[PDB]
Amino acid sequence: GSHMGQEEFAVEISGTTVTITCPSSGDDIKWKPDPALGDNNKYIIQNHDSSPLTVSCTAGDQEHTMYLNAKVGSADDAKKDAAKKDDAKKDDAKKDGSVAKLGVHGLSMSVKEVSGKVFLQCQESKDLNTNYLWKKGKEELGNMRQLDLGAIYDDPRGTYTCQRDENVNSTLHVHYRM
Repeated sequence: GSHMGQEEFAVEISGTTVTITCPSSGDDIKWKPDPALGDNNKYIIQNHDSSPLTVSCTAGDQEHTMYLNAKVGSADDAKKDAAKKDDAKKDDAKKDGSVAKLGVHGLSMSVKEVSGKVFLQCQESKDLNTNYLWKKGKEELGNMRQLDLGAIYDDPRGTYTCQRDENVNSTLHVHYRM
């Protein structure tokens, strides 16, 4: 009943600004994808762009991830309707953030889009057999060249965890709709 948002991350869209909650804990959460729009135990999105992204959360000894693909403006709200804020697209040029080519500054994970499918990536520690670590809330591990646990039309329908361990901690949820 009283869950708010939608899931562990519980997202709340408000006009041209949407906020996200960090279920990792709530003491000292550290965002990555974009710290500019990352609050304590929360993620204040503003002037966002209609597109996807892999958001990772780190609260002390907890890790939570969730794919974020949507547009800001007209979606949901809490208690407001009439308001005139946020300039209609002012200064932006172009932004990406995480787009592979890692191996120098920490790590980053995201989902790929292939022939009517949707794959994913992960962080590897060694180089021999351990290729892309994926542990589903209901399924343990199963190394694979490319993370494929769902389809584009037939979504994964299940949240998985990706990390450089046999018992990954970063749980990346799944939820996309164009």
